[PDB]
Parts: sequence; structure tokens; C-alpha cells
Amino acid sequence: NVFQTRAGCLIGAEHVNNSYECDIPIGAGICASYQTSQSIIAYTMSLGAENSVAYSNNSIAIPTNFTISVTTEIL
Amino acid sequence: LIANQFNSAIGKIQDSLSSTASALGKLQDVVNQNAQALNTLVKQLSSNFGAISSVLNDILSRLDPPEAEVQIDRLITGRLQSLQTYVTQQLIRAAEIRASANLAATKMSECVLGQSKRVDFCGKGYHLMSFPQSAPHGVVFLHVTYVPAQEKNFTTAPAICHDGKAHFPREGVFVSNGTHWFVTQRNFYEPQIITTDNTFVSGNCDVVIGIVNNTVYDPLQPELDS
Amino acid sequence: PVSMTKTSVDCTMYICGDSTECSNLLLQYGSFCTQLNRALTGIAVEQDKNTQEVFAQVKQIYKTPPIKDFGGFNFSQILPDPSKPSKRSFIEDLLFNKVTKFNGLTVLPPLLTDEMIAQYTSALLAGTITSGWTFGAGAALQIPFAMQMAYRFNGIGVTQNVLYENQKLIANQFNSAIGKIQDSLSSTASALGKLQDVVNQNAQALNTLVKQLSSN
Amino acid sequence: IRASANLAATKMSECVLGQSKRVDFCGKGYHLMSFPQSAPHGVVFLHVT
Amino acid sequence: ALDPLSETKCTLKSFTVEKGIYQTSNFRVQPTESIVRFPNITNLCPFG
Ligand SMILES: *[C@@H]1O[C@H](CO)[C@@H](O)[C@H](O)[C@H]1NC(C)=O
Ligand SMILES: *[C@@H]1O[C@H](CO)[C@@H](O)[C@H](O)[C@H]1NC(C)=O
Ligand SMILES: *[C@@H]1O[C@H](CO)[C@@H](O)[C@H](O)[C@H]1NC(C)=O
Ligand SMILES: *[C@@H]1O[C@H](CO)[C@@H](O)[C@H](O)[C@H]1NC(C)=O
Repeated sequence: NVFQTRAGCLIGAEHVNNSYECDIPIGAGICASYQTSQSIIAYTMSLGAENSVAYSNNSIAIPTNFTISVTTEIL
Repeated sequence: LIANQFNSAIGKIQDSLSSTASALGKLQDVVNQNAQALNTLVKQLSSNFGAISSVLNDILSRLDPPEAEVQIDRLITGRLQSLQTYVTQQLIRAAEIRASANLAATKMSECVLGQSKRVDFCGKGYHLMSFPQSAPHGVVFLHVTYVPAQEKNFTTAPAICHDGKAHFPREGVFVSNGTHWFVTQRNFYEPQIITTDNTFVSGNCDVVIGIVNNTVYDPLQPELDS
Repeated sequence: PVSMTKTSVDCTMYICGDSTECSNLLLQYGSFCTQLNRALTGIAVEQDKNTQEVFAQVKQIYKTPPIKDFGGFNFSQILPDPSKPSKRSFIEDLLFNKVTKFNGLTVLPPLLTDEMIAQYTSALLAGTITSGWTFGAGAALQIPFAMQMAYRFNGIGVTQNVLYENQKLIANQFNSAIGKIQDSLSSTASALGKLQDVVNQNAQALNTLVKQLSSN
Repeated sequence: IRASANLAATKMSECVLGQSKRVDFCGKGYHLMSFPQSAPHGVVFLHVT
Repeated sequence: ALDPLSETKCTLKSFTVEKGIYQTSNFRVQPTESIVRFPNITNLCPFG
């Protein structure tokens, strides 16, 4: 249970090939979390959901419905 | 529908702020930092800095002035250095607080007292308004924004050929559901008949790349024919 | 500039490395070196936070479609190069190529590596070229690039027909301007000086630090 | 550097993700669009006006 | 000094440690033996 990364030596966390959102940042793209029976896992943090656009020169995506949202900004 | 959505969203915000404590962290830590700093200063009263005792009442009640002065000199050097570090940290933190307060003041000015055209400056989405709320050493802005929810894919064209002239939409965009061509506002699907009060003429169909051939209704024709 | 070098200086090793008596004498000062360690860790986490706030502003990863028809606008100079091991653009490669210990001072690697920052930039570029501003305020809604340029022109008060009549000319001028930007960025490196000096300053600081290890 | 990063983040949010109406905020001229590019410890904005 | 958890506990002077990463100490490899090297001096000096 020893993992060598560009951030150093990590002992106790299991290396998982699957990528997830960063929970506890370690560094150099490596982040840690507690997941499944449960244990500490280390993984390359994901950058977001993959979403390609249906681009063309004669197509428009127009909203037919909307929503009114409220966000909280603390300062 | 807008009223119901706004009320439900305000209820959700209430539930989140009453159920998530960490949502206040960005404020609490600040206080903690200050407290931490203060604590460190207090802890610096326990250091000897080489003196035989940390409490001054013991030093003055044990040493003759010629040596009590040396011990007090060590103590005052240490204490003045620690206090100087403390006040420097406090000044830097106060500069940061002043920057954040200026940002919050600009936000209050351009978001609550008016309408901000800056995207993502008053929250995610098309900003509509904002409401201020007090907080212990803080401000909470409730930003009301417009977000597209459901979308549809239509066929478009940069211009429409009617009689050899190039017609462009005054407001909105030309779309096609597969059988009919309409003009609708960009931020909401609302197909309208292509008319002369919705489009304008400029040039001919020989300049626009991708212009489609269709018809443009003239409201003056049925009025003049009768 | 966005971030600095995440330097971390070990107090105990810097002042009294491999010396027990010096550490015992330093213990007579309380929590000075611990508080400076806390300060440098705060600096590091602040650098990571500003990097995250600058680059991680999109919820999805956007990509350009296999079709490159942008109405004559050539974007291969700022789009990613699929042939490079680091998925960065040609201009970004030129920029990266044109920019230039054991006493308890270390350098922690950044949380967000160069490849992830390049992927962020590519996603944002694809979003802004293929969906306008809809991907920021909401979902990425496809719009032809000519129509996006027409919207940008309507935003400044010039009619879309003025763009359409000079569409080929506008595209040619844009391509020539991108080529000129490439030439200017490849010719001289002083344009990015506002960054390099920063590093130099930090380096100089470190230098001064180690130089103060030689004073009596 | 934190102040400069806040400025760069605001500029990327309002000039790349939208159309800013401030003159000289997105380069000389009437702002049309902006493109972000990575750089060693920095960001290069191509402001098209 | 029992385990990394207790190390974090006394570095944070608290019985409750929140979720996150915390720097606790500094590891340093200790030398195993001493190596003395001196010239093969062949002549005791007439100090007497
Ligand atoms: C774009 O317009 C050209 C010109 O007619 C057409 O051939 C092409 O199919 C259109 N779509 C794409 C994706 O190029
Ligand atoms: C739009 O979506 C909301 C979601 O709650 C729904 O209540 C409303 O009926 C929808 N309106 C239309 C016109 O689709
Ligand atoms: C109508 O538009 C089409 C589209 O290219 C063009 O070929 C045709 O000449 C135009 N005029 C007609 C059909 O009278
Ligand atoms: C853009 O320019 C490159 C060379 O500068 C060329 O290879 C390419 O065909 C051009 N058009 C694109 C990428 O659509």
C-alpha cells in the first residue's frame, strides 16, 4: 500500500485508476478521499464532465423553458 | 410559475443555510485567524528569551537593577519583536479585509441598487437582481438570476431570400422546425411569423453566404388590396 | 501572473539543522517558527485557491467538433495540438519554451498541473467559439461561428449585414492578426517579462536567504 | 499576486465568458471577444476588438 | 507520539481533527555510523 507520486510517498491510500472530483487535495493532480469496506483512496482529480457540442453552420439550440435561480455570496 | 419557482428556491436557500454550517466558514476562519494571532501573542508571554524567568515580578524581586536591567532588556527585545510581528500580520490582514470590503461595496452598488450587465459578477446566469443581508462581520448577497432550463435544436440561416433582397432579423434569430421558418428571440423559444416589422432589408441575396429562399409577409398588402 | 512558487521553509532545520542544543535554545522563543510555517502554508493554499478560482470556472469539459468550419476563421493556432504529449496549443508551446536547496527549503508542486490547465483553456475556448456566452450562464448551446460573430457585432451597435458583406475580409484580417501575434510572441520574450521578473524576485529572495546563512 | 489573480479571474469571467462594455478593459477598441491561454505561472489573453 | 493521528492531534492541540490534510512533522534519515578521515601522519611533533 505504497504509492510514489510527484508529490512524494503516500502510504495508507490505495491507488485507484478511476478519476473522481477532488475531495482532499494532495498535489500534482492527485487527491485523496474516503470511499469503498471503506478505505482511503488516491486518484487523479477530474476536470469536469465531458460534453461536446452539436456544432454546425445551420443549427441553433434555443431555450424553450427557463428557471429563476438564487445564489448565496458570503463576503 | 416564476413566483412559485422563486419562493421554492428561497425555501431551498433557507434549508441549505440552516443545515450547512461550513457555508459560513469563509467568515468564521477569519475570526479564528485573529483569535489564533491573539493566542500566539499571549503565548509569547510565556517565553524566556534567555532570561531566568518569564514573569517580570519574579525578575524584579530577585535581581539587583544592574542585572535585572539586562534580563528585562532580553524580555523587552523578545516582547517588542513579537508585538511587531503581530501588528504587521494585523496590518496585512486589514489590507486584505479592506480589499474584500471594497469588492463587496462595488457589488452592493452595481447589483442591489441597480442592474449589473457583467456576467458572473452577480452569480451564475443572466443576472436579474440581488438582495442584501447582514452577517456578523459579513454580508450575504442573494443573487436572483435567469438560467435556461430546457432547450431545443432548430435549423437556422443567416438571412432569408424573399424577392431577391437579403432580409435580416431586427431582434432574435431565424429558426426552422423542419416545415416552417419563423423568427424568435434568442433567449427564449417563441416562433413568430416572418414579417416586415420583424426583419429589415439590406443588400441582396447574392452577398450573404447560406441565405435561404422563403417569403416575407407584408402587412400593408391586405390593407391596400381591400 | 496568477501564482507564485509554493516555497516551504522548515524553521527548525533552517535555524538549527542537525543540532539538539540549538533547537533547545530556539524552544525558548515559543511559537515564532511554527507561526511562520503556518504563514507559508497559508501562502501556498492561497496560491492553489487563486489558481482554482482563475481556471476552474466551467462545470463541463468542452471540445471542438471534428468539423473545423468557422467561416474562414483559423483557430488551429490556439486549439490544442493532438500530436504533442502535453495537450497545449502551438502558441502556448512557444510561451512555455520562451520562459526561463538541502537546508530545509523545499518547493511543493502545484495542485493543478500544466496539462490540466491546458485542458481547461481548451474547454473554455471550445465553449466560447461554439456556444458564445451560453456555456457560462448555462448549458452550451450550439451556434454557427458566423452567427456568433454577428451577435458580437450587434453587441457593439454595428449591423450583422456589415459583417456579412465583409465576412471573408474579416476572416482574412483575423487570420493575419493571429499570424502577427504568433510572430510577435516568437520574436521577443519581453512581452511576458511581467511574469519572469516575479520568479526572479522569488529566486533572488531565496538567494538572499541562503546568502544569510553565510553571515556571522 | 492574489490581487493580480483576482483581476485576471474577473477579466476572464467578463471578457471570455461574456461581452464586457468597458472601454480599454478588453484592450484598445470596441471589445468583441477574448481567448485565454495558459503560460508558466500566468495567463495570456488575446483580446479581439 | 503514538501514531500520525495523535501527532496531528497535538500539532492542532485538539481532540477533534476536521477533514483535510495537515503537515505534522519532518522526517530526516539519521546517520548510522561515523567516518573519520585524516592524513596518514607519520611523525609525532616535538612538543616536549
Ligand atoms: C456548412 O456550409 C457548407 C456550404 O454549403 C456546407 O457544404 C456544409 O455542409 C455546411 N456544414 C458543415 C458542417 O460544414
Ligand atoms: C418549465 O419548467 C418548470 C420546472 O419546474 C415547469 O414547472 C414548467 O411547467 C415548465 N414550463 C414549460 C413551458 O415547459
Ligand atoms: C432562391 O434561392 C435559391 C437558393 O440558392 C436559389 O438557388 C434560387 O435561384 C433563388 N430564386 C428562385 C428559386 O427563384
Ligand atoms: C489553418 O492554418 C493551418 C496552417 O497555419 C493549415 O494547416 C490549416 O489547413 C488551416 N485551416 C484550418 C485549421 O481549418
